[PDB]
Amino acid sequence: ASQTVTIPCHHIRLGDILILQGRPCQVIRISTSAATGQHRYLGVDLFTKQLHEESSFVSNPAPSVVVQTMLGPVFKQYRVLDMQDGSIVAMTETGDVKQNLPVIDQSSLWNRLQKAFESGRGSVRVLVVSDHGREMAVDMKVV
Repeated sequence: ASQTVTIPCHHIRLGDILILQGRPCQVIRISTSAATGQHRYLGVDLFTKQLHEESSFVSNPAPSVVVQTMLGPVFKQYRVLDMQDGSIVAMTETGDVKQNLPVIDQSSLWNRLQKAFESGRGSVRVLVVSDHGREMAVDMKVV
């Protein structure tokens, strides 16, 4: 399962990727539980596209400190060596080659990647989520 970071709930917005029920999910709705007052997150699984919901974790790490948090995935950043048929050849920081790295069909990433890739390949990075063995490019950056 994906490595994670803890995100304060005040810093979570629609479109952020959270772990919901153990699954990396794009947040599509943020609401407050009437029963508990806590934030509830409705999200779309990046891989399966199924809906998942999870409420915030309330913790009390110190006197008068009440924290509502969620987990987000730790993104990896890969270089793009080539693009072929909806997948890319990516390279990790240590030179490990991923031949068939899926690109998520989300927010026109493939077209944005293609565009950025045609006008300087070396500066194109993909942000990659790695869940339960599976990896996928879910965003891109230019260095």
